[PDB]
Amino acid sequence: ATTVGFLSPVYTAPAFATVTAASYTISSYLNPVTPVAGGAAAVWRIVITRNAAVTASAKTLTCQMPDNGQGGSPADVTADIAVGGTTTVCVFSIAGYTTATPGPYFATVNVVDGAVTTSHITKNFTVLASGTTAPTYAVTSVVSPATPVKVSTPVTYTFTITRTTAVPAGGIPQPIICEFFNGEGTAPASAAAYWRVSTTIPDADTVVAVMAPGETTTTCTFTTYYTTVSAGGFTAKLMVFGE
Amino acid sequence: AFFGADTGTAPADLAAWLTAANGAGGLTATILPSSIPSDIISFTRTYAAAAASLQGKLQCFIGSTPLWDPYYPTPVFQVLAAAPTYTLSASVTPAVVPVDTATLWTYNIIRSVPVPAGGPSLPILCSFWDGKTGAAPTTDAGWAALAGSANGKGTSMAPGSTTATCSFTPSYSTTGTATPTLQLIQNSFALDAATTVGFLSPVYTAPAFATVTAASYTISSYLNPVTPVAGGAAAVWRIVIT
Amino acid sequence: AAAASLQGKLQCFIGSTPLWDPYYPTPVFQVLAAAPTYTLSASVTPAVV
Ligand SMILES: *[C@@H]1O[C@H](CO)[C@@H](O)[C@H](O)[C@H]1NC(C)=O
Ligand SMILES: [Ca+2]
Repeated sequence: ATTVGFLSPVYTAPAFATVTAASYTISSYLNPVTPVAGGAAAVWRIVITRNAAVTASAKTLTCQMPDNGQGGSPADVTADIAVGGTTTVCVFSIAGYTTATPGPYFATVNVVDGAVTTSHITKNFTVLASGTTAPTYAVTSVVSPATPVKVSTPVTYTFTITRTTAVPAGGIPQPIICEFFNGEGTAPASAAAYWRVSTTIPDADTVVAVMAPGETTTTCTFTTYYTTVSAGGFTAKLMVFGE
Repeated sequence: AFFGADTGTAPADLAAWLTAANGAGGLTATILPSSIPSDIISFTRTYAAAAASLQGKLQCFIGSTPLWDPYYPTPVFQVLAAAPTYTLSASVTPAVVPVDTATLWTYNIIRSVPVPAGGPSLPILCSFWDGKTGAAPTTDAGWAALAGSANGKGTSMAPGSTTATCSFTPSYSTTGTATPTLQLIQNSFALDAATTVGFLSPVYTAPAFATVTAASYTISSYLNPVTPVAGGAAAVWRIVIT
Repeated sequence: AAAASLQGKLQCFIGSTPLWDPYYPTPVFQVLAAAPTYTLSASVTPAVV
């Protein structure tokens, strides 16, 4: 109460500060790289990363998908970005794929936060005709040190993943994630429960790989140690999640 | 004569342009002997519409000879519903300077509406008064009279970009506080001083000021005979002050 | 007063028991003729953020 200001005029700098806008980085992919005409439903996943972080709120972004690349417009998607987070995801579920238009096909996705519209032009993709099978995947395993091993002995697993049909050459990558369960832990549940929570994505249990536009084969490599003795067991299990 | 997007339609016949120019809508220009340019021609057109850009056409006859084959299309221009708003901001990198020293006074300008994308740039003359010198101009005529003679300067809005940057270097002479002011006036080639009208009815003054500090001196002594004798030579102390 | 730096004396007691033997001298202070002013300059290294 009793303190007295040293300077009567409140100071203002001889210059200013320019607080610019925050840009946006949009990247999108379709989970089935080669969807069938009515064989299943395709769910486009559209990730968006902000320029900077948030301050005591959860940013609401809106995703417009006016064009399918073949004629159609489903409802928009509302997404939220955490208080400290910078990235968020929109999901667009459509199943009515037709091979009427010759192809190759592409889409455009608009993202708005403060009424500023930022468009993203999707890469090309292809759709099979009705009645044909969806190209599945196959996985084989090779262990480097080979059985029998001991406790705390280095053990390397290599999972070779192939697709029955090559990824379309028009250009779209497939982000796959190998999640490997050692056979030592608490025996996790079915694959729906295999998606555990990881701190850093290139860790000893989760690995992220990318299937290139023109390829059909890849591999994911783990190198782990073992802790307890077991005669006749320790079956290494694996799953792939496309994200 | 001329027709810019104002009333009716263009005279789709060349002789129609001829009879329009020969009447009241025409105007005469004189080119004197041994001279390249013509005198300034001025038309006035009222707009009751709004919205996007427009493109007019001129036609010009010398002894019924038509310059330019169909017409001369004028540059892209746009009519607006509301007057565009100019905002300003100011900076000094040498915030405190001594007397007789250069100081960098920078301004950034933001326009409400963008410069027409298909049209030309927007040239504007900025007139800057440091605040320590004379009483400065008060009217727009005086503001536009501040030409490039170390006091005014012409900058340009890029077509489609709503930003401007301008700079001046006032070197104050007297100590204390000097607050500058700045005025923006469209710097076209037909920029008149009698009928100039500024964009900023309140002449923007930088909220801060410039501080001028007294000039210090350095002083160094030396004397000619480093071992003087008593009564034989007079000591000469040469003192130098910078 | 005016001119050079000055000093004061502060002496305390508890039931006639004296704190500090002669006194406790105060820190050096100077009395001014007029209120001094402060000249301030400001800067930003990332002028655009
Ligand atoms: C996607 O499809 C269009 C239509 O034929 C094609 O012209 C274009 O080159 C493709 N996109 C690529 C691979 O750049
Ligand atoms: Ca994990």
